[PDB]
Amino acid sequence: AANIMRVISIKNYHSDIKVIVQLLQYHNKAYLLNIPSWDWKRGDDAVCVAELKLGFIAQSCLAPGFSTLMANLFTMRSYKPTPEMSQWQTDYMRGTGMEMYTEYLSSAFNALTFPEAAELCFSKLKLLLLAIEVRESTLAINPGPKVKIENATQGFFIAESAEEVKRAFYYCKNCHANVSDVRQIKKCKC
Amino acid sequence: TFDDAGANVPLITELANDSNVQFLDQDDDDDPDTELYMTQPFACGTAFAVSVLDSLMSTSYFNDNALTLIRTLITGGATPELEQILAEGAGMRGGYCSPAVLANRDRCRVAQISLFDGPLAQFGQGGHYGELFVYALRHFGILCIGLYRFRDTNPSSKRYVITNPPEDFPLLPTDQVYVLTYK
Amino acid sequence: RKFDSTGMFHWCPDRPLNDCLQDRSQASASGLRNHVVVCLFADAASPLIGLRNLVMPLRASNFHYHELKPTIIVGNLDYLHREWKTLQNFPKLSILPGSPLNRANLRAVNINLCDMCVIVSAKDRNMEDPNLVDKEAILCSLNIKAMTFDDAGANVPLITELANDSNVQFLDQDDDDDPDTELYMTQPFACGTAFAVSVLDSLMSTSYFNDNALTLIRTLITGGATPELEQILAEGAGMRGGYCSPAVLANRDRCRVAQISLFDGPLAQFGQGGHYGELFVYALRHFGILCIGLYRFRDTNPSSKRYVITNPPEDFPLLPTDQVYVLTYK
Ligand SMILES: [Ca+2]
Ligand SMILES: [Ca+2]
Ligand SMILES: [Ca+2]
Repeated sequence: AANIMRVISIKNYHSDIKVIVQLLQYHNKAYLLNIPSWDWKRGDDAVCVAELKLGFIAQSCLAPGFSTLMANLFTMRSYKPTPEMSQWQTDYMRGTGMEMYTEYLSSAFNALTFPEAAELCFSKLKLLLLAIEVRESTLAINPGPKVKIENATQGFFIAESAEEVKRAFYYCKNCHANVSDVRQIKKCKC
Repeated sequence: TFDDAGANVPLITELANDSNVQFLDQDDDDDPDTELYMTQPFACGTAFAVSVLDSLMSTSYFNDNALTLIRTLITGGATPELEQILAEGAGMRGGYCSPAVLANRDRCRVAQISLFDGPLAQFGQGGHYGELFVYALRHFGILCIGLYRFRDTNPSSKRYVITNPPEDFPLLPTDQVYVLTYK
Repeated sequence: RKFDSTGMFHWCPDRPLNDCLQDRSQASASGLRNHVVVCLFADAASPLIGLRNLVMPLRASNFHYHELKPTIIVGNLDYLHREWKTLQNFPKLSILPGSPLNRANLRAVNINLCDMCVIVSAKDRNMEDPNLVDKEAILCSLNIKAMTFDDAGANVPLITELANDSNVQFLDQDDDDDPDTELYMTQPFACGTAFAVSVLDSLMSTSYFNDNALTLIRTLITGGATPELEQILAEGAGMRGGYCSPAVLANRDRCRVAQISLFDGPLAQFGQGGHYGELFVYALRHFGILCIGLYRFRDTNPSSKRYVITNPPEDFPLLPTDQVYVLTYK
């Protein structure tokens, strides 16, 4: 109730402010939907810790362990190897280092089907590509061979950091990118 | 005991205070210096707590569509139209529907496939993750996003998550693979 | 028709509440149009707000029975049982259980077709926080303005009883909120969509300095609750009454405050360019009607909001869209 007021007070001061609000119960989210200026399309959002929690746990019933996959994916963390840490803990820790990022695919991806674009990302770029923004706007997860990468398609990736995902933007195809230390990839001449 | 078991039954526990995670498990070397995500029950996926969501505020400001990707996976497809329909106070209406809408009865799900038997078994015996990723996407239209590996090998039932392992990462025939699949 | 013992109000014999209780199907099946909706917020434990005082002016005998606005209360059932003992003698009254925030309840009473919706809260201020104390009245007001009623929205007439005056900021937009501003200057109060009990606190003075000016108020705003009626109520029987002597029925003619539009009708003439003054005169002269102010649109050139103007100057220019507050004997 207190957080709904705030959102009311902020929107009352100026409608066009993007408001992101944390709610502790889904049954209250409705209220916000009525505020005369909550516009999901504009950016307003309501992270509901109930909806999300129980949700994750639900997914774990259909695929055990998922909830620990996703929770780690949405928190920023660098990998930090140490002594005094078991083999399984190092493998887990490397996994916790990765987070979800989003970036525009380079011109080299144009007209690739999604599966061969994702194969190309994993094999050459060392990035995992899950999904694409398809132009009105929509989000597609692992779309089949029927879907092809249009110019300036935004992809969603899992990677160790934002510095990693930029390779998928700078990658210039066979015009430059033919050397295996991925680190090499950088902004090409044309 | 369930004779015609016990610690073999699958559990997930919603904790209210993260530091109580110590008591969920044994043979795990408890230390309150350790933040929740590093603890064995969280790494095994048997322990969830609301604190691991608190970064979602950031993720929204910095990538709204990454939260909409989360929301579509974890809800199974609760679109903005459904929460509008619920806000109308009638509850979920619905009945036999147009094949039209029924088209959306095809969505990507997260799922688990075992490398013990089946076409992918091959990669299981010594292969490396990489190979699987490729073979799978190629032949089955299935992305592989991580592994759910046994913690003990040589003997407990506990397994742990490995998000997006390296291309040259060695597989075991007992591994389970998290995948995104359209059917 | 039957009337109370002093003939001042329309009346009916008692009845159990289940005679006036409705579900959503019954509410939406009934032809509710030009009615009054009361959005009541209460717990089963809350203090009695005395809704008799809301219903009773809407049943003054100087109305014909066919022009009595039917009334439906949306709110907590157990609270309404406790209050019903006072309401049970007023005709054309209905109750729909459950929250006024529930959009189905609102849609089932045809909220878009009401002549006004009254948002009123009965819950306690034992609540420590001055921001939360009005949260239901604010949320209800906003919720009603956001709905859609296609075969609307911010066009539906509302009045909100605020518990803390400073929460008036949240009732409206495009209004430049500032907590330096005292309630009577704020746009919702100037539009008449926001009432708060603080604006009554001067009535102590007015009594000491002019008792009859309060009796003038009391006779207008109650529709005619005389000292004899509050004596009859203090006897603990409730409102007695039945068909009455033409004698008393004589008082079925009293002055009412009312609104007449200058858009069409005899007075329209003054509307096209005339000046208030002219109207005052023509009216009193030809119709026996005093004009006491205007209810003018705030925007002209485009929102539906109108504002009050008490007793404007003689040379004040009229518009064809103005509505005039009047005192009228018939
Ligand atoms: Ca990282
Ligand atoms: Ca332990
Ligand atoms: Ca305002």
